[PDB]
Amino acid sequence: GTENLYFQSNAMIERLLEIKKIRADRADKAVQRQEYRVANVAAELQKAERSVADYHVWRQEEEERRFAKAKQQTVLLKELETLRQEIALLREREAELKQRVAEVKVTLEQERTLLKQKQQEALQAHKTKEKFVQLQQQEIAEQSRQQQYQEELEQEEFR
Repeated sequence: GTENLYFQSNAMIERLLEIKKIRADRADKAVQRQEYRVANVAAELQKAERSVADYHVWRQEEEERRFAKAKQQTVLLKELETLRQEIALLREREAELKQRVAEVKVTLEQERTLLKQKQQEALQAHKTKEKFVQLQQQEIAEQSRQQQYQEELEQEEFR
């Protein structure tokens, strides 16, 4: 009947601790999911690089074929310019492909940066959980120390 405040103290603490454990798990899971996002973007990067590498080879060839046709045929002006536009389009497509790689690389350093923040939060969530684990052990130590002292006095009610 008070100190029955230790029954409350300990329940408030257990519940707080449970909340902090829950926040720590959530923090860990946020990391795991973030590791997935990183791996996923890296895979996309890998594909994007493969695409430019491949395209680049055709683009060079396709461009040389068109310069050759234009040189080795005294072709008329608008065909000469249709060939120059084809080249432009071929090059724009490569530019788009190189742009995608750049964009994905930025995305990847951004995901890695977020992973880093998530890890920082997970670490803090864990430091906080442990802190509440200690508070709990202390609260139980006090309650325990209290309960013993009473008992040592109760012995003076018998022998």
